[PDB]
Amino acid sequence: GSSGSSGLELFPVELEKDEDGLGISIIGMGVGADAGLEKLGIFVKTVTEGGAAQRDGRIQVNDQIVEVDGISLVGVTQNFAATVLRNTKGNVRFVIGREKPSGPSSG
Repeated sequence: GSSGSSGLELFPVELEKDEDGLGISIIGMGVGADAGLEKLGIFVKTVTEGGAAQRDGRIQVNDQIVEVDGISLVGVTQNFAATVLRNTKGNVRFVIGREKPSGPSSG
């Protein structure tokens, strides 16, 4: 049983580009950095007040775009992610990763 524990809520989120594309910000972070085995994590720095991602409500700030329109934004430098978000078109499928629960909770 080698090391490994990946339990994140990966769900596809459709977004329709607007006069100003999506209208969301991303941040370049280093997830699980193991010297050189680090996996850059593209997170949502913020969401434009009244943007495509905002209006939607689905995508939130601090979110993690694991994938986009199928493109993987894992272990990739912001640049890459930036490029993707720049490649995106009208409709874009953002697969955010939310922390799943673990145990029975009341209300």
